[PDB]
Amino acid sequence: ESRELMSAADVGRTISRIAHQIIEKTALDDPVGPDAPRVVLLGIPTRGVTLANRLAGNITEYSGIHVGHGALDITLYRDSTSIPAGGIDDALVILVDDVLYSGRSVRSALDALRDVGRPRAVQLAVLVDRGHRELPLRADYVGKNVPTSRSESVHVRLREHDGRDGVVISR
Amino acid sequence: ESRELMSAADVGRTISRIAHQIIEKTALDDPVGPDAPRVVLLGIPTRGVTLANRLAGNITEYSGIHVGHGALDITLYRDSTSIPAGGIDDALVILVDDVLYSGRSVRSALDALRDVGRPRAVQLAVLVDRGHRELPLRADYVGKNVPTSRSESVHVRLREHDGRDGVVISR
Amino acid sequence: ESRELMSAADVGRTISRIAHQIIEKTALDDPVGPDAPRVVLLGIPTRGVTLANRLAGNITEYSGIHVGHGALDITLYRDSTSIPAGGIDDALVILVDDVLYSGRSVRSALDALRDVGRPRAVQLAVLVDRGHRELPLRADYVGKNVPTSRSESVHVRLREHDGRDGVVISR
Amino acid sequence: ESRELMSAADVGRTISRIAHQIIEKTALDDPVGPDAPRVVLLGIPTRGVTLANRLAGNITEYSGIHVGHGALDITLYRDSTSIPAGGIDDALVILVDDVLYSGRSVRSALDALRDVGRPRAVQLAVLVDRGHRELPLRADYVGKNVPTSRSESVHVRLREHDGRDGVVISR
Amino acid sequence: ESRELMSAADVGRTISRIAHQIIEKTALDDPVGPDAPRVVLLGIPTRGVTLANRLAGNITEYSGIHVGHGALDITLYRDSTSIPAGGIDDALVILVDDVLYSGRSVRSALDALRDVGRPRAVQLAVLVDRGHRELPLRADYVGKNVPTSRSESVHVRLREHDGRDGVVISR
Amino acid sequence: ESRELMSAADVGRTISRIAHQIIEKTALDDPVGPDAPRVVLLGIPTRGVTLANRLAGNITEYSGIHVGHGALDITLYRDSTSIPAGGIDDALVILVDDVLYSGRSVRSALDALRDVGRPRAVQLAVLVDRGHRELPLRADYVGKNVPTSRSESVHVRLREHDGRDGVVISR
Ligand SMILES: O=c1[nH]cc(F)c(=O)[nH]1
Ligand SMILES: O=c1[nH]cc(F)c(=O)[nH]1
Ligand SMILES: O=c1[nH]cc(F)c(=O)[nH]1
Repeated sequence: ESRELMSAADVGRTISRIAHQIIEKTALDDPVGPDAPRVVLLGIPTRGVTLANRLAGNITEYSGIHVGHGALDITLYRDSTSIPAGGIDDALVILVDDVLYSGRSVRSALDALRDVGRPRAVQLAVLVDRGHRELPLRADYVGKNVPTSRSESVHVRLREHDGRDGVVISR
Repeated sequence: ESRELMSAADVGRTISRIAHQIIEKTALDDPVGPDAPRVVLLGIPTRGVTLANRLAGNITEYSGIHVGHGALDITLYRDSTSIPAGGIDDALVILVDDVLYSGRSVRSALDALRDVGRPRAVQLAVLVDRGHRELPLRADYVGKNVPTSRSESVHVRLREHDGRDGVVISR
Repeated sequence: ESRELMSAADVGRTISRIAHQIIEKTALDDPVGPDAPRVVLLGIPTRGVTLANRLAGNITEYSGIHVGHGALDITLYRDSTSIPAGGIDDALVILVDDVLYSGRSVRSALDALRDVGRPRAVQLAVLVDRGHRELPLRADYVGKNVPTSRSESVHVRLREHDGRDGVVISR
Repeated sequence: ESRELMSAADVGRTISRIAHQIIEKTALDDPVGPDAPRVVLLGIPTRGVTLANRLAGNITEYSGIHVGHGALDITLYRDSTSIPAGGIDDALVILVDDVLYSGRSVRSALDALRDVGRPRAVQLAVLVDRGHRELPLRADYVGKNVPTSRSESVHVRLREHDGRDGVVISR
Repeated sequence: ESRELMSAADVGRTISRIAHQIIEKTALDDPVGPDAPRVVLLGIPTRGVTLANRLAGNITEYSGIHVGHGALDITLYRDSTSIPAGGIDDALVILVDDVLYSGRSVRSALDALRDVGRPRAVQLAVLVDRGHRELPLRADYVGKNVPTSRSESVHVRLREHDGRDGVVISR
Repeated sequence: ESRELMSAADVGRTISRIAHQIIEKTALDDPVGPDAPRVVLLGIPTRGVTLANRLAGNITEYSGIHVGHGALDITLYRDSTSIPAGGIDDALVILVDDVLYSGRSVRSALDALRDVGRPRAVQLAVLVDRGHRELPLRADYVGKNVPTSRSESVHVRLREHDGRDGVVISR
């Protein structure tokens, strides 16, 4: 059994709001001072990459600033990577995924990240937080908090990846 | 120069509340069973270890449950560990520290923790969150959120370690 | 399904009786002379440790004597150890577990013990003997002899560990 | 001061009774089945070997079944081995010694035994238990329980080994 | 022969005095800082470790301060080590032994200690100074100065080790 | 700024007293022997060497005995050496320095010494002890104990090294 949690319009509005939170919180709009570092969005393959790419698109549309974005493979970090020109050294890296659950993927991403470089800081953006974290990891940007039973599943859908925008829950 | 954020009485009341939050959230009080894992408090040296010991004491006094507690040395995980007998495999491990700052100490603790065993989940408790995180790490239990400038310093004082309970800020 | 072998009151009366047997059999309350060894309780994780801790407490209450007690990790002795101050050399060590079955856990304890020191003697106390030994090992103190089939399971519950006292058998 | 605890006739009656206990308890004359494994008697050198050999003779005389028997050297297991064809894997091994005292020799046999194979279970048979065990080890078959002071000695004599059957105590 | 230098009551009163000297001299009661460093007691195996543990208990009882305490093996430093979590860097380490003689054991401890970390300072506490030093090493805390000949031996007894507290001299 | 702690006459009187203490304590003028080892003074470069040399002269003047004396370089022993004919094996070695402070130089000397030979024993003589030791090292001969703040400096002057005898303190 399945049900719609977010419509295509819902996801659009939320992704847009997330993009503006990012702009607000990083001030990427400003002349990048000493204490205001360049932003890089790295998505967790593969739908996380889709989300990071769209966020990058939105931010460019709203601010005129082109933020670097890529992908961070975590296959070899569980108990192809693509980094923008300029790397991540002393940058603000925003890890991006579609769903935050136990948090174990994000920890893998943190591990993977240090084989790449040394960011000034790392943030996390997700479309959905479905709870039941198993590590003290939290998203800095959350599209929607979706309370779930352990037996339920949350399914994020993005146009470029799955054919439609939407979020569905099933049991 | 210097000023008091928490009195000894403040620290006492706050620690007692955290202990009850832990009891509430883990339900260590009711008969264990399949769905309630044993809880282990691991402190980050040294005041985190002090705080962990006090929390364990408080928890036993309020619930009658003896929680395992120890210390997690993180020296070889930056830039001797003490785990209660029976280990931490499939336990709910709560990392304990006095101050949450950048979060890098907590990350080191997670790394050290992974060379020790495989917990069911890991939570984090701190007396003070002074902001300025550089990782997407957040405490599940927080004594007090203390806004600070980077130039300021937070000094937690615990009786078993410093002769008195209290939290002071300096510049 | 499930059935009760011992009520909480049962467990209390029995643990108290065991405590007094130990005191009687070791004469630990008498003025320790040259030829009368100090008693050390080492529990096998985890409920054996709970049981060892409670017994030590009981012994102090009934005799005023504080016996050293700790835990003996046997994980690397099958397929962190905690030894009280003064160690176990020339001591009378009482291994404590909740259930005696095949006896292999106890034999592992004997192996683990031999990497710790050389006691004068080793005894064994258990809450329940459910039979079916596969080694010539027997307990010196037994809470209750419970005949069981190979298909049954024995579940000991102790207050400090599980919130309640009791022993149940299931099939 | 010397004194006789058991006459030759005593030893004879007692060894014969043990043989029948073994036959009864292992049902070795019945068809070897899942819960009825082949029996192997291994004596501890050297008089234990004599006793194991006698028991095998008696068992054959009473049941017509020839049980495998040999010796288990424990020299390299303290603080020449001879195994019957078919080994001891999944067998019921009965360790045999003349006197059970501290229990340390038997523990050595247990250690020595696992460098030989994996028995289904291990039992222990001794002619005399003189008490004062220093380990939680007990014999499954005991010829005679002989109370002794720490200063007394128990001496087993078997004909094939010493020239007579008998048991003597000295101080 | 043998003779008593200190009674159990003597040892208790003296150990208590040492504990207060340590508290006074380190100002352990005051907040850990530059002029009051964190204290760690490291005992020399084996009775030195027990004594360190006893001192820690006393200090806790008198001051409420829980001092780290452990053991420093000096086997590999002549002609099992246990360090509390957080190590000894910039700590005040107090080496503890039962008897100071030639001073060679203490020097080995000093060597072993720098393979562990870099303390702010190192002090020494002993129950007995038996004279005859062969190095310019002296204890900062001394229980009793006992004049002895080269042919005499001093035997310290601690309850957790020997059942009683006491100091005897023999020839 | 500065003030005089010891006049040239003071230093002369003190150095003379130290020489006689050495003679008294080592009995170097007596017919040597098994339990009376030859004395060797080794100074720490450079003013310590001057003091050792002056002491040797005094001892010779007062006793007629010529003690071997030299220098012990400690440059390679932190964080030209000259050893008298006959070496230091089984000798009584007296390390000599002008000022004893933290004691870290003296420990280096003990380390430097083990690369030279094996003395029967090692003593230490200094003109001034200004306190603030960071190790359990003490001088066996002390010219003068000078209480000082950590912010002060102690300056020893010897004629052969600096043109005059004296001790001055500055802040
Ligand atoms: O049902 C799903 N399968 C795989 C996915 F990645 C997802 O989001 N949802
Ligand atoms: O007196 C004895 N000597 C040797 C033995 F093996 C024994 O059992 N008794
Ligand atoms: O300035 C100084 N030079 C050399 C010294 F030995 C001293 O004490 N002070």
